[PDB]
Amino acid sequence: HMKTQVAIIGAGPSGLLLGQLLHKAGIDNVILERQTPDYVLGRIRAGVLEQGMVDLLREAGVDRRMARDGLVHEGVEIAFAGQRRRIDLKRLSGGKTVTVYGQTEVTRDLMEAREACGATTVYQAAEVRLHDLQGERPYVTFERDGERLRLDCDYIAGCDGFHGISRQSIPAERLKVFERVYPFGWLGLLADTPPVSHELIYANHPRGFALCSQRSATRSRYYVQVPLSEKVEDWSDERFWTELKARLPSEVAEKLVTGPSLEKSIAPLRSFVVEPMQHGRLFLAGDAAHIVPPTGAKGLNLAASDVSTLYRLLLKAYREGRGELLERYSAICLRRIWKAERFSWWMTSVLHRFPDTDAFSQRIQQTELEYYLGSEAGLATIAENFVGLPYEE
Amino acid sequence: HMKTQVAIIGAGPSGLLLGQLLHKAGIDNVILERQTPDYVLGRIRAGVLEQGMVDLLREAGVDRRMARDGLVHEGVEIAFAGQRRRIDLKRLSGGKTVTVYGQTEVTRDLMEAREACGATTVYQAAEVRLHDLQGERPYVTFERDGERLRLDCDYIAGCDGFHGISRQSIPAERLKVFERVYPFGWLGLLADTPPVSHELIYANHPRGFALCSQRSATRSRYYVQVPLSEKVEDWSDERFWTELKARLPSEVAEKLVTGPSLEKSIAPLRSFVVEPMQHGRLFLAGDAAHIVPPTGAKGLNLAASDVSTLYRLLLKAYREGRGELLERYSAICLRRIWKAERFSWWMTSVLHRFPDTDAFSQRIQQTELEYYLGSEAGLATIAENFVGLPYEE
Ligand SMILES: Cc1cc2nc3c(=O)[nH]c(=O)nc-3n(C[C@H](O)[C@H](O)[C@H](O)COP(=O)(O)OP(=O)(O)OC[C@H]3O[C@@H](n4cnc5c(N)ncnc54)[C@H](O)[C@@H]3O)c2cc1C
Ligand SMILES: Cc1cc2nc3c(=O)[nH]c(=O)nc-3n(C[C@H](O)[C@H](O)[C@H](O)COP(=O)(O)OP(=O)(O)OC[C@H]3O[C@@H](n4cnc5c(N)ncnc54)[C@H](O)[C@@H]3O)c2cc1C
Ligand SMILES: [Br-]
Ligand SMILES: [Br-]
Ligand SMILES: [Br-]
Ligand SMILES: [Br-]
Repeated sequence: HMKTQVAIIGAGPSGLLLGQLLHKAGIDNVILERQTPDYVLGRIRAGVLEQGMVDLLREAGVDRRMARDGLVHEGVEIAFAGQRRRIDLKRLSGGKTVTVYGQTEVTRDLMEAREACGATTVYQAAEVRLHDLQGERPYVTFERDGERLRLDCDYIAGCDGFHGISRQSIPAERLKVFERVYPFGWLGLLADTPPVSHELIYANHPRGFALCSQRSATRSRYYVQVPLSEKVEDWSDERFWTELKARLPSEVAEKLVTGPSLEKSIAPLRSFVVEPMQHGRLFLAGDAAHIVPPTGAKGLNLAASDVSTLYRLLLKAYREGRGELLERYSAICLRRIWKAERFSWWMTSVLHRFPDTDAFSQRIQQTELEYYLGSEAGLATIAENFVGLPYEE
Repeated sequence: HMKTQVAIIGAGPSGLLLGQLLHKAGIDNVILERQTPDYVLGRIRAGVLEQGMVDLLREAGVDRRMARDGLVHEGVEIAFAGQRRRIDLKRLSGGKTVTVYGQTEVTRDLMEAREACGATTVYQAAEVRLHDLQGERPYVTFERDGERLRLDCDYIAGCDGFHGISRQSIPAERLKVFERVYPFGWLGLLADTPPVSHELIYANHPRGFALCSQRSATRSRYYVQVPLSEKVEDWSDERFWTELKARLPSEVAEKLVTGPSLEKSIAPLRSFVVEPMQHGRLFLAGDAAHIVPPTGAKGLNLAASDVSTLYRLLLKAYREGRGELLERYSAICLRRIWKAERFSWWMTSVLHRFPDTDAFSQRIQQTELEYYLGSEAGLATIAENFVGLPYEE
């Protein structure tokens, strides 16, 4: 059998960041990933990092490229009802910012650091199964070139995202699920074009939501809301750019640099929370435990807060012999998760066009934007949520 | 024919306050009321006045009794999820308060002042009809002891509440209606008992909403949410008090002084806005134009802001010959109306038990309370809304 201290299922950002923090702390860990390295690196996903995530990447020793290439944002724009309003995040949050740096780059940075350090990752780990979670000697089985291997461990971190095995390794009756599926998705287009703005632009347009985001001075990420029936094959680059422009202020659409896509995909929008987030020696983190609609840019940032919490409780278990504190993992994480889920639901509700909206709902949506963007107190609630609420001790 | 400057339909608080402000300004006005004086005075309704309304009553010359008998509140309590949280309105609003003084007392105070001044009110004015609204010589017809009379005027103020004739005197195609009907009502009980708290208590309880309010040191007003099917005849005083106690913190229920009811009634909850709020020489004010669910305590307070605006535009029309400014009435009023409607909808949404709520909605409701009551910025948004946003110039 292989033997480690912490088995990690998934080499996405949750599992890589947990693994790097544990490795540097001298806690033995093994990542098992079903896909190949290139497959994982193909996923586009996050653009917007909270300071908590930036700081955890620095703590993991992986922040050199982010420090050169990351973009610090002090504000964000909401466009609605023919108005353009800047939220001064840095003023209204009491001096906090967010950092733009692609999830593909964070993942690459972690993968290069894990390889450099000589820590253990098994890619193409097929048919992962989890065993004996309520014992002192849990273990993982998997297949590698069709040979069945066993990994003995003390603890398992389920970092295997929404359709991982880890959440399905807990008896359903021990969990409560809280879910909302939104009646639209985001059509996303990544292009090697200069961004149309130095800051993000969220647009609530009568034709539907649009977002102007970015990865660098030379790479942009745009989205438009589409119905759930839509197929990415029916959206040429040309059709995408024409619809995006239709949804933006004419002075923004006029200056937009267009170009052929590097990636196009439709992402469903979902809110999902499980409670609790652990079972015996198994702890769930990131998308294995919870999903947010991307309007709030919180999923990778909540994976970061889960991993930080699990990392600090594991430090207590191994360095101080205080393994009983791991009982608190779910309660700590879920306080932060629910407030980020609330903010993500609010952003989704106020910025999108919903089918079968009545006249009162339309006016309430517009009034929500008018009040929140016209009040110092309202603007402060958006800013503190956008930069992220503090990590709990 | 009778002849006046401003015909006022309705001797509720909107029409009485407008009439008293105009009378004192030397603008001739006549109130036509379908009901008798005692009928109007029988309605219990509002407890909570914004400073804007307190100040308009002082401006109308009617504030002596309110000044002796009104109670100034600096805070309010929200009870939810076994927690009790005080909102410090005075701190968080930058020093504003609200005043508790019953609508029956405001109405009585205005009626006594109008009688003392010898201004014109016709009670039991039957079959009010409005004529020639797009001319220079609009008029009103009505019946008094079965005789049909005519009142000539320059302008008509429709202050005749939700089922008045005035909103039905405008062609439907000239109006847009924004409505929401909530799937519950408030069972209210007024009693000559000392209030259980010096401040209001809003309770979100698993059995449903409850509110502890007051009229004086010796008179209290309590509410519980009931389904729309409920009949006031099935709710004895005893049944009311038992359910109210079931919905309150045990330390509050233990100290509650109960007693026989002075009034019990079930009020439906509705959000309603018409746009615009005028047609030719006809201006709608208060419940004739808009309704809010009482969770926000805004209906009488928005009648006050409509009347203030109409009064100031009428001063410009008569004193300065600037009648064209009356064109702005609806736009001014509707900015304030929509933000109060938004806050009333929010309070209603976060404090009540809704039928057929799913698990995500229940957790989002609880998280909304946790976030808003645990953030300085969140608490500031509740406080500034509860005291009322500023009246527009
Ligand atoms: C359009 C979009 C935009 C977003 N923007 C942002 C943003 O700006 N900010 C933000 O904070 N978040 C954002 N997110 C959210 C963020 O990308 C996710 O929350 C993040 O990918 C979660 O990381 P994770 O490591 O928990 O899960 P994943 O990234 O899903 O990684 C899980 C890994 O587990 C592996 N795995 C699965 N099952 C098994 C198995 N049985 N055995 C072994 N391995 C397995 C998978 O192959 C995968 O590599 C966005 C997402 C989308 C789709
Ligand atoms: C349970 C409850 C609690 C509330 N609490 C508060 C609170 O704390 N704070 C707050 O701000 N508001 C509160 N309100 C709202 C407030 O009571 C109303 O907004 C207020 O009554 C509106 O005054 P109004 O003069 O516009 O209309 P009304 O009070 O309805 O007066 C209209 C008048 O017009 C007359 N009329 C009707 N039709 C005709 C006709 N055809 N011809 C002639 N006369 C006619 C009626 O008989 C009536 O006297 C509450 C209401 C309820 C039900
Ligand atoms: Br990316
Ligand atoms: Br997200
Ligand atoms: Br009253
Ligand atoms: Br009200």
